[PDB]
Amino acid sequence: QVQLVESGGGLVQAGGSLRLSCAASGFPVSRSEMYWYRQAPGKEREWVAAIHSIGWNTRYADSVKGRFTISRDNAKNTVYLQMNSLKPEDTAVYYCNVKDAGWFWTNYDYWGQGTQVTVS
Amino acid sequence: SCFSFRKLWAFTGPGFLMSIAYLDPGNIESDLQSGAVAGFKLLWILLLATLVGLLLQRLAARLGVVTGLHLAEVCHRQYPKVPRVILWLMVELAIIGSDMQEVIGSAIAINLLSVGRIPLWGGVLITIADTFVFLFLDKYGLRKLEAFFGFLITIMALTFGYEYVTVKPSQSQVLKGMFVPSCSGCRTPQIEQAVGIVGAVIMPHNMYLHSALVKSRQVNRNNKQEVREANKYFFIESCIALFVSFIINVFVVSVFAEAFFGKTNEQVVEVCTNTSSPHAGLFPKDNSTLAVDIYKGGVVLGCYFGPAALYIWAVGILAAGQSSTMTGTYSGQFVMEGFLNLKWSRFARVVLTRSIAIIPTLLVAVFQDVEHLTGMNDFLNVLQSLQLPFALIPILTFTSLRPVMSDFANGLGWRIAGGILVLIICSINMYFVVVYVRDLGHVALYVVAAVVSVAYLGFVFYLGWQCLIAL
Repeated sequence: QVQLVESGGGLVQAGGSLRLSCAASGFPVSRSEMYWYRQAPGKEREWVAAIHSIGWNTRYADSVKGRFTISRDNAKNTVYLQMNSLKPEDTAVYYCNVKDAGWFWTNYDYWGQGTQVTVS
Repeated sequence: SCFSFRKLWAFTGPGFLMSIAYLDPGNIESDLQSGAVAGFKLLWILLLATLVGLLLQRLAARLGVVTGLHLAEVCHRQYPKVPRVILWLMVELAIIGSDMQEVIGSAIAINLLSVGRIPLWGGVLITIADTFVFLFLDKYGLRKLEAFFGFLITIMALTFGYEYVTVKPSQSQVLKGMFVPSCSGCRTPQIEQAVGIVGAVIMPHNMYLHSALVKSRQVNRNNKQEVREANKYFFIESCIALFVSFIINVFVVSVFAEAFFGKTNEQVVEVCTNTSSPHAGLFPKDNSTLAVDIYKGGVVLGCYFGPAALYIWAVGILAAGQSSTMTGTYSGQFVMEGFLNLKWSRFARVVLTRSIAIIPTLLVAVFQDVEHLTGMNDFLNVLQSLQLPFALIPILTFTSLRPVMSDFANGLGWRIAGGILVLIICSINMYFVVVYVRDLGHVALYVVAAVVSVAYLGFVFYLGWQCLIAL
């Protein structure tokens, strides 16, 4: 039932800007935490940022603070990233993940389809 | 006899006043915040706060029935003179604090009900009739008031039950929120609201009410068969009364989290224009989040579900305002009776509390606007939060010593549970006090703030040390 589609892939020169979107349906994403990932080629998946939305707080990783911004539209049931000043190390497969606790002691992870972003 | 409805009925009455004592407008506002800040996720803490509060109530009932003196009177006989009086003023500040957020609650209710015709300061001056009422009861001296509490609960449940039916929230979310504690990705402000709710639930002076109310009932202290049954039935009455209050509290949280969670200001403005309610310009036109208070929350609720819901919400707040006042004077009358042994009628207590409370509240209403008027509720909420523990250390410190409780002392697990609880609440307060000090960062204004913080920590640590010897 959980569905996530990422839109906003492509080629952008270093120092550019672009906006990525995760569109999801089948569940009330407004009430659930939203996490964001990137898988660089040859490296492991890494925690970028997440809008837990328990207080609309936004948390960023160390290599992300001050460079990328996040937003969400629960009316469209979608989440937006605005990335500015893209550096060549930002090259990675970008993925959208929902952490539904299941109201149990174990969580379940659902990933999107994956969009590739290139920086020169 | 394991249990009997006949004995229940014969030993009821403390629950009626206790129930309404748990739904002051501060608690409704506290439950209001989770409806639009954290949604259903932060609902389990409400059950934890009530469950701990009920466990504290049983200790108040134990102390009240084991020895005839209530907890205030036994406080006069235990601590030295300086700790007694300084604690006396500390608990008093809660009553003025409790009465302060009530008059904001009542004044806001008048303003919404009067479609803005009666001004804000009109609402602040409209609660003087409450003082006039208390004088009239004192002249008549009914002194029963049980029907007032029963009716007041009845209108509260009917009003908020209508809200729950009208909203029709998903029972899956509230069940999943209440019975499965989950709270992730939160920073200091979020836990600040979390400690605000638990502080708002466990009001410090409710221990004095139960101790005094239990003392009113007659029971042979020397004979052990009467005290055990009286303790059991009083505890079961507290369980029923607390369950009803918590059910009403979960009604409000579920109402405000179903439809007012994650809604931007544009959407609520759009529906307000569609309904054509005049109260529409309050919400600014921007992408930012929604902030809720008693004034704003009632307005958007009225916009979304007709003026009928707004008026019922306004009536419900007024019932909360009356409940907080009635438990306010009852608390104040008993503590002054016990601590320094001063006999004052209820009219004296309400006059003292109300006259002190309205002095700043009317002034800020004249100077600052309504948004800052509910902004002051934040200051009262946090002030009540730091002084929340003052209902914890005294109750077990006194219901732990063998000479005072005879051989009805708490079991070992209760002592260790209280010791863990007081350490947890001490650590939380010391964690928060240093953060609040760092917020200002002045040269001498930080000095007076540091002096106050030093004094409060010293008082708290001394009480904690006294508890450790007691345990």
